[PDB]
Order: sequence, then structure tokens, then C-alpha cells
Amino acid sequence: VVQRVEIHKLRQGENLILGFSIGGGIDQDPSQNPFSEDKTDKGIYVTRVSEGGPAEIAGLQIGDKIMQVNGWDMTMVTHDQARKRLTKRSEEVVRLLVTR
Repeated sequence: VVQRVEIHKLRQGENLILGFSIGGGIDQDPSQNPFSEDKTDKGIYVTRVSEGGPAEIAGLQIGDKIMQVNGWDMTMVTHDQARKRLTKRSEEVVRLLVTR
């Protein structure tokens, strides 16, 4: 039901990949997010995960519902507010709190 995942970002030049992408956010339309449970579900989900990526390694799964990011509340946020929480340049370890 509720799992805490800690991902260790992979260095590749000036980049640090997470091996997964997200979808959702209050600025998005729940019907385009193949994971939302309904039309009100404006949450952030894990729509994709790379194999061997540092996400999968950590335990990240497809559809996973991110309620947290390094402790930050991602329940009522925009897609871009979330992607920004994850892709911080000055952070190599990101922790997520998800349900499944």
C-alpha cells in the first residue's frame, strides 16, 4: 500500500538521470494521465520507468503515486513544480513517498 523509495541519481556529465518520468499535477487533465483513478485525480504518478535505471533499482514501479519528494508535499502541485523537485541539480539523492 504505502512505500518509501530512495533513489540515487546517476552521474553522466552535468546530468543526473533518475530512470523514470512522471505525469499528473493540478495543471494537467486527469484523463491524459493513464494512472489517475478519476476526473478529480490531479496527482503525480510514475508513468514510466527505465530498466536498470536508478529508480527501478530503488524500488520505483509504474503507476506508483508520489505523495512526497525529499519530504515535500506533491499532492496539490503542478507537474512542473514536481519535475523541478526531482530534477534539482544540487541534489543527488531524492526520496519519494508513494502508495500503490
